[PDB]
Amino acid sequence: TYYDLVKAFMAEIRQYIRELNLIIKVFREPFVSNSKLFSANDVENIFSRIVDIHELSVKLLGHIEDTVEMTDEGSPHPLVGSCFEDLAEELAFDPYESYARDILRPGFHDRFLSQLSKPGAALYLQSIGEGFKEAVQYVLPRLLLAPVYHCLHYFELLKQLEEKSEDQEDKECLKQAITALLNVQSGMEKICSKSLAKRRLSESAIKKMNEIQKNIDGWEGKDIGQCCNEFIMEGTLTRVGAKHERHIFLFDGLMICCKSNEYRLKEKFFMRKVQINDKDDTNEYKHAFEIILKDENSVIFSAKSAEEKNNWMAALISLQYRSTRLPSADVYRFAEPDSEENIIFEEGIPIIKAGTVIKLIERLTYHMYADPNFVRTFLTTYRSFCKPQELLSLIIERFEIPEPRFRKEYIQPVQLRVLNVCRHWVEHHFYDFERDAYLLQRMEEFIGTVRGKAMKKWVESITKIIQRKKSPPTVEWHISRPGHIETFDLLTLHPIEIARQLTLLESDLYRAVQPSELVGSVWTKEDKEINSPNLLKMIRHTTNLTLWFEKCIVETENLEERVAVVSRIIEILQVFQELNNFNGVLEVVSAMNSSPVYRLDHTFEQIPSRQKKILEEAHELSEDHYKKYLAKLRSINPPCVPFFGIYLTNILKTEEGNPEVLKRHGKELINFSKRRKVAEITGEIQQYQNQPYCLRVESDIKRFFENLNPMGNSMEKEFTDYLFNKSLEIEPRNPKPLPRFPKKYSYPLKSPGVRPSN
Repeated sequence: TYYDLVKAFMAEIRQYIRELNLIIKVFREPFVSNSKLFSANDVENIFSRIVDIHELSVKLLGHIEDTVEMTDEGSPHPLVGSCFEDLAEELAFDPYESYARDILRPGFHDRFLSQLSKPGAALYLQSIGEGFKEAVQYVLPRLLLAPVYHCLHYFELLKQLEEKSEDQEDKECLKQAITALLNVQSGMEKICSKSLAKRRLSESAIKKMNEIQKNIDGWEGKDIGQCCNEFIMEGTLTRVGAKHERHIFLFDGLMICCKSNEYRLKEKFFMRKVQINDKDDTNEYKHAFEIILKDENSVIFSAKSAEEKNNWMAALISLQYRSTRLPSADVYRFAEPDSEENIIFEEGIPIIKAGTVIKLIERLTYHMYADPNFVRTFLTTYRSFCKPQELLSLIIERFEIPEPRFRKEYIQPVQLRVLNVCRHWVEHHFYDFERDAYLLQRMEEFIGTVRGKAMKKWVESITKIIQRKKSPPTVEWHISRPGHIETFDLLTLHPIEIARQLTLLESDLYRAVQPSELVGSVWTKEDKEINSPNLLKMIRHTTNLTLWFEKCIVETENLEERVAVVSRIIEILQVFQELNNFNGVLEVVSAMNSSPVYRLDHTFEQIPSRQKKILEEAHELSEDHYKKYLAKLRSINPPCVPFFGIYLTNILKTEEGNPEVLKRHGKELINFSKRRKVAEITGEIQQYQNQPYCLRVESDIKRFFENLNPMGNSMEKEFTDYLFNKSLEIEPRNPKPLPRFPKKYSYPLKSPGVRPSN
């Protein structure tokens, strides 16, 4: 897919960038350092545009990285067409043609060697360190081809992306990049097709391991796979002293010397020892080198040509040496450095515990890294410590960065994060803008203030989201037919539909609670009916249902029917679990663990095993202080109805368990951290209020559960006592025999099941 190619490309350019670094910092720096031995041109004649190419590459990868991270679920794949088009339009790839021209010129290597053999050069290279002179002479010329391979692949990469793009605007950018690169491509094409160049490029261009050992007779020691990880070379060489030219397989861990008959093992050498170069000798051996093994006798090989010898030394020498800001004045910024008076972290990204709105927003738009999780949490819970209008102002103040240069690794990324926050805000929290027309205006004015010629094209995606913001399963039925309200009851309705409608009811109830009903533990004070009317309406429904389940069970005097009643309820619990309705889960669990229902041993006795496990699995969610429930909530994907109680206890305790004021030097400072902690819980609550249920509403069934009133006109205690005395009546204590009661229901008690029709 387009995305696979991009992932593959990112890994490739990262390895490549590392190779460019090696070339620049390790091989080139020593020539640059010895001004007396090498002039600017000498360096130029060997390394060409290597530095520009490195800069272009880091720039390319950087843009592609931001693009990917800023790619929301709204796109079929990150759109990198523009990353390439912006660069191609500025003729940024021209350095590659010049580079290829310098490196693939016919006389390159000869001139390269003369530079290594002129007075004092060889000695200077040796003084750099062990292996440098050998690496420079036999390995560097190969590495110097990397930019050519890399750029040639670009031409093919762009074509494939163009063909696979799932976005018309992205496709267009790619077509344009391809076009803008035609000159560079035909230019490099002419350079690379010439015979010598073509040979050079071809030169440096575990099923195999087992396939190779299987074709070698008289094997010794362990398998190739038991000491090698890759296959490097396969050629022919002559061992000075041996009778027949040996065929050789070179692995990172083994140089295997065979005799062709297909082959017979002759020498099995372990790669972990020195390799020395040898000058030609009248001894008929030319293009030779010496291999030195541990406590073993040296062996000398000879290749067919100097080109062959070069390929072997390149690989062999590489194997031997394989191991080898200033922001503004603070009086114009967020420049204040981190301290204990700024941010505190929780004891790869650092988790924040507390901090100033300034430092908080700084980390929300941090230059070092992107924090998509911190951005998701902040935009869900910030309204408790910052007002929407103040947030936009702080964001704008964060964007408009004043210069004191290196501000491409600070100004470019910070402005990026700021805009990704704006996108997330408008995308997942548009209610802030529907509620304040001026807030939207300031946002549209700010978006239209973006300067970057390239940034505008990227920011158009944000504008599109703004303009935008301006089939569910069949209703299941059982014994009761649609419209027959009178007949509605726990066993008459379909168990699946009961759980479905209770979930819709319970979801709406949950989504209606405002943070102004929670903040300040307001639902616990004397004016709770006034300040938290939605919260109480939700809790009262939960209570109402827990009680209705108990009443249904306990008032079903006949044991057979009661077992049937307890069974549907467990079934309803199962669908609640499927629908991720935790309020509804704890609703049933609570009824099951109530005093009147808990002790009905005769009832639970006849309840199937699978159902007992579903219930037990449910009860375990509460254990250890909801440890499992808290875990499961995190692990699921909405919609869902969380259990509200835990949030209530956490807000109340956070407010009552932490001071309202911190004292310092006799002065009274307001503990804001405490208020921030409340806002995070509030924020979490609001996040779960977004996603709606893909379920069809059944108005009549909904009205049935909305009008349930188990308690009637009785007070709590009078009713609770009635349930318990009913439990004792239907299942008296031990020594008292279990009486029989007449049937209550005149319809079949067989459940239609929990699996939907089709």
